[PDB]
Amino acid sequence: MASETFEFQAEITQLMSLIINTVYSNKEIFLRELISNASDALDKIRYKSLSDPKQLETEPDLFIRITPKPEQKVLEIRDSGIGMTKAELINNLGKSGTKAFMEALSAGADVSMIGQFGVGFYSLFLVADRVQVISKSNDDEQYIWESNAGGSFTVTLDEVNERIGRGTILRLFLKDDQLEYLEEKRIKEVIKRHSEFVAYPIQLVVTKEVE
Amino acid sequence: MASETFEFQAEITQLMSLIINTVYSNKEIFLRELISNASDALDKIRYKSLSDPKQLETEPDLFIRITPKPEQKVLEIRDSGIGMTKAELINNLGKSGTKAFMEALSAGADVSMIGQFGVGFYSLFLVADRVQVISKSNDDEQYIWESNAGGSFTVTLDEVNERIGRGTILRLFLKDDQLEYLEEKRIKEVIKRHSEFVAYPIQLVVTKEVE
Ligand SMILES: O=C1NCC/C=C/CCC[C@@H](C(=O)NCc2ccccc2)C(=O)Cc2c(Cl)c(O)cc(O)c21
Ligand SMILES: O=C1NCC/C=C/CCC[C@@H](C(=O)NCc2ccccc2)C(=O)Cc2c(Cl)c(O)cc(O)c21
Repeated sequence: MASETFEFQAEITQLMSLIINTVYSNKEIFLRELISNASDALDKIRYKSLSDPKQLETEPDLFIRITPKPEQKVLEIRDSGIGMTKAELINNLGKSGTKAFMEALSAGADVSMIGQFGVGFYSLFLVADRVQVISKSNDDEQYIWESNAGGSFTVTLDEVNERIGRGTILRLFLKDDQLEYLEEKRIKEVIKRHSEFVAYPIQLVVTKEVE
Repeated sequence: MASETFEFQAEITQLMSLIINTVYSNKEIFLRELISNASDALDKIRYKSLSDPKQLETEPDLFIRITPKPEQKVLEIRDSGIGMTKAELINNLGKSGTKAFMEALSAGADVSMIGQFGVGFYSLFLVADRVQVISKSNDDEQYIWESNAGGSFTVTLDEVNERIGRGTILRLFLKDDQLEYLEEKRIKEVIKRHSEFVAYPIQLVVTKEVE
């Protein structure tokens, strides 16, 4: 099952290198950005369902779900939002609040403004050196978008991951010095601090040994 | 991706109908049987690794993991044991401690003896009317074995489930009147009662809303 490869627009590669290498000390804000994007995608599928309730049937429950996978150094953020088709994955993450945000950064803006420029997605490279976006839109098959902060990304039909009824999984491959965010206490703390007003249940998946 | 279909040996179909329809009141013993089978598979991969440690590299951690999926009425029991190939799935579950166990039942034996006759796997039909066995052996690709208590089962190359490094997932589709076993308290209780001496960590995956 072959993967297709695509090149990032110049201003994206720049931003991503301008973030994976940063020594900025408030790295935890990535989670607010991802939760926000999730909330948005949920809003869209819900708004859409107003004039077509059948859209919900692929996944009746509207939720945000966070799943640490410590043994893999992975953190997953899932939502049952509207999702993205193959074309949307290729196009959407391929533009500029970018150049303008980079300019604000140069002038001393705090990285946390990133979401204001509509490019908060890339805040994930604060804690991760690699990401897979797994997405299922009602209008397409499930696909995997993958990037390692480099200049190119891949898109591949998904034949290896669990079936999403509908929506998106952000699978973050955390940096060796950020395993921090695999911990339940740490995670809940970050959520309480920046995501107080979310209209959708935020679920935490925790694995505990029975003793 | 086509599924292959196979017919059960006569004495298996019988046993399975002789269990899905039973009014036996101590249904919880299914979990002990499945945990035991898991422990066995872990023993085997560990014993095997004695003369070939590389066998462990597909999944270094040896564990039993229980994951309720309430919204799907599903309970999953996973282990990182030795797993089963396509041929093993077709053959292994296709024989008789069977006929002998059925005879013991007719005479008044308790269903809990089932494991003594080497057919404890089928105790799952006490709480489930459908099961998928998802398995990954180091020697084959990942496959799905599926049965609905009928006379035939299917085997299909797995292109829809999460990747198992190595081992087996029993995915139980619980009966409407047995959702019971999706609850953390209920589950831990059953484990403590019948699986005190398990050499491997038994993990429980619990999903909780952040509030
Ligand atoms: O699935 C998602 N969005 C719903 C469809 C609407 C998209 C509108 C524009 C925002 C969207 C986006 O930036 N997509 C481009 C993109 C494509 C591939 C990878 C990353 C980003 C977008 O936010 C994609 C997205 C992200 Cl980044 C997320 O963390 C969670 C999500 O549910 C989604
Ligand atoms: O993967 C498993 N076993 C390791 C390989 C050794 C098998 C030895 C014989 C027991 C085995 C078995 O009954 N297999 C036949 C079978 C084939 C297909 C579906 C169900 C059962 C067997 O117990 C398969 C098995 C079950 Cl049922 C389970 O609940 C958990 C498991 O890890 C395994």
